[PDB]
Amino acid sequence: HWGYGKHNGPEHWHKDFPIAKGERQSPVDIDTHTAKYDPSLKPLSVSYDQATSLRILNNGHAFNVEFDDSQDKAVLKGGPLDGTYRLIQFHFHWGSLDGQGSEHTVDKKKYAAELHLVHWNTKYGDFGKAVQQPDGLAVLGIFLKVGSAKPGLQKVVDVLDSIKTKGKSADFTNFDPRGLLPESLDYWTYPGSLTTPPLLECVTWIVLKEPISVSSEQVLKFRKLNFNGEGEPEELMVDNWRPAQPLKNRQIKASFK
Ligand SMILES: NS(=O)(=O)c1ccc(NCc2ccc(B(O)O)cc2)cc1
Ligand SMILES: NS(=O)(=O)c1ccc(NCc2ccc(B(O)O)cc2)cc1
Ligand SMILES: [Zn+2]
Repeated sequence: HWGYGKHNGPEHWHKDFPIAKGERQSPVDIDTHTAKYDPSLKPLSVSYDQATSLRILNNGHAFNVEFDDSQDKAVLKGGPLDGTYRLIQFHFHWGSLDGQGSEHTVDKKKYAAELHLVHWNTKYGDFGKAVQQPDGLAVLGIFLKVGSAKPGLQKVVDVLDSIKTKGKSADFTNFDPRGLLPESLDYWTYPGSLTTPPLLECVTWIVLKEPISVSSEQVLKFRKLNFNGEGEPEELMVDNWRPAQPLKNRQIKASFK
């Protein structure tokens, strides 16, 4: 019953998921002036050439584009990481208006949306085991601003009318997630959590500095999705973001000067 309404939204989550008030929760605000350049950080290595997308699912919170994670087909390495992390799914968080929607913020600025490419450390064997570990996941976060269309997003936008309501899924083969990346792979990183219940503290966050641009029309189509199931009262899927959480005993690291 958690969600994003007044009665079940982020300020309520702690009642069922007490780690919501934990020591390494996400998202956070990234203060660009107080992030520390870390010369030990390596370039990201994003290897998505053999990615195999399978399906797109409206899960009642967002939509997930799911991948075949039974082999190292689409992996993230390098950066702050000391293992190989398989891509399992990506999804977005977005607003009702262009002035909100991102989870992370930058000098307190919200973006219109945020893309999360979710990867799990292969040494743990499955995603469910990985989320139990302090280094189980690596989530690659990418901000979306509204301006020119993102060509590589359009295939996603166009299928959304077929997964309008909670529990719908559709085929989604042969999608190339490389078309969602910005040019630069400069990033910030810090230890954090899942941003939805169960809010587990298992994520090495890697947030790219350079946003991608999407069109107003693309993000308008995100906002036509529904949180509800078919045959239930229509609740638009908008404002499915958790606000910034206390930084606590963390300093964010920058890959760039
Ligand atoms: N956030 S949580 O602690 O898991 C939680 C919060 C609320 C509830 N139940 C009450 C509730 C559930 C859903 C909605 B709604 O607008 O769709 C409103 C009220 C159940 C669990
Ligand atoms: N928004 S986010 O921090 O990227 C993010 C939030 C939640 C999730 N996964 C949610 C979740 C957690 C555990 C299991 B399981 O199989 O035990 C399945 C799904 C994945 C990413
Ligand atoms: Zn997310």
